[PDB]
This record gives sequence, structure tokens and C-alpha cells, in this order.
Amino acid sequence: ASSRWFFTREQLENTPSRRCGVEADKELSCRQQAANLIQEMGQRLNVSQLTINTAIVYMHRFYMHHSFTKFNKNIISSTALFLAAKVEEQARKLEHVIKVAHACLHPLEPLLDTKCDAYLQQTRELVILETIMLQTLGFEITIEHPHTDVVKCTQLVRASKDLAQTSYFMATNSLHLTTFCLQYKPTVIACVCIHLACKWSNWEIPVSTDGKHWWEYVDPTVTLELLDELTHEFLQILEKTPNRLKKIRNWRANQA
Repeated sequence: ASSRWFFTREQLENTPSRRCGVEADKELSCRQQAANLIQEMGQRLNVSQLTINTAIVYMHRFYMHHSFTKFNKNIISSTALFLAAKVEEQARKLEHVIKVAHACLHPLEPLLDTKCDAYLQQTRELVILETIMLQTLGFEITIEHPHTDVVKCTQLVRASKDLAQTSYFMATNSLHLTTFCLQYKPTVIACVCIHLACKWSNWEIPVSTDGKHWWEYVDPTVTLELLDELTHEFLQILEKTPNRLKKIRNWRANQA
């Protein structure tokens, strides 16, 4: 990414939402809730996990420049997915996105009347918000994700299917549950995810004939000290998201 899309600790603290009175933990919860919605919507729209990941990064970046108090995370989730789906060459109609968002957020409300003024107005709002989002993003629509680096590495180190799946899962979880995508390069986060997965499975990836550790093939700046630090931070974040933590434990239990 361009350097304006990585943020300092100070920048991640003093956000637009903070200046509107949103507590740091509440802002994190809003991001997590938005990612969760984007995931559910994407699934219903039958778009790729890539498309979903891209929309989640658009959401995270958008909220480095605007407050959750001003722009509803539900409408920005729709905007992000509508845009992402076009960018990732699996375009979805605005009506489809709107109806899927409605199915996710308002399952017990009646189905949307396409001909009514309220529906027409949310279509008009979404078109305007896409313009605002593109401007906010600097038209930098091309997003690199840790997943591609994860898969490349897990295949080369002859990971078991469980280790490969665990690494990919943790990459998706990193996007949903942390702001790592605003702080570190995708190659760093790929290593964090694989490291965590290895620790969880008590799996050791051998050093090479020149002594290089596996992560040195993925990112040339990464250290073990950084991997341990970021793994610990990731785990702390997971602990403070208790229902998602239960979900992850149920997932591994099922895998096991």
C-alpha cells in the first residue's frame, strides 16, 4: 500500500471516532461488528473471500478519516462490499447488496418494496457514499491481503491441511478482529498467523541449509521477537472479544 495507509499508534488512538467521544474499545467493537456484517453479506451474495477481505480493509481505512458517529457502520459495510465486488471482478447489483444487508440486519422486517420512496432514497445515499468512499480511499482500490502469502508459505513448508487451514483462518480473524491491516504489511501479518498456528499445533518448521527461519522467506524485516509480540497482542484482542473466542474454540474442537 501507499505509506498513507499505514498508521502509527498515536494515529490509531486519536481517530475521528475518538474525537466524537467513542471510546477505543467501543470503536474496536464497531469495526468488528462491521467486518462481521460484511462477511455475512458477502456469503449471501456468493462473492469470494478475497472480495470480503477487500471490503473489510476499505471499511477499516474509511474509518481512519470519518467517525462511526457520523457514518453508520451498516451503510458503510454495504458501500464497501458494493465497491469491492466491482473491483474484484464479481460485480453485484446495488439492489442485491441492499436486500442482502436487509436480510442480515432486519430478518424479521417485511421484504423491501423496491418502488417506494424509502428504498429509492437508500439507493441514492449508497451511490453518494461510494463517491465519498473512493475519494476517502484516494482511489487506491487495489488491496494486498496476508492470505496469499499464507497459502504460498504453507504449501512450500509442506504444512498439514490442519496447519494450512488454521493459518488461513487466523488471517481472516486478523482482518475481522484487529486493525493489523492499518499497521503492518500483509507479509508480516501472514507470518504472525502462521506462527500462531504452529504454536497452537506444536508444529516446528525447520530452518534451511543456510539457517534461515521460515519467516525470512516471507518478509525480510520480520523477527521472532516481533512475531511473539504480535501473536500475544492478537491473543489478547481475541480474549476481549468473548463470543468470537468461543467460536474459535468450537471451530478447533470441530477440526480436532
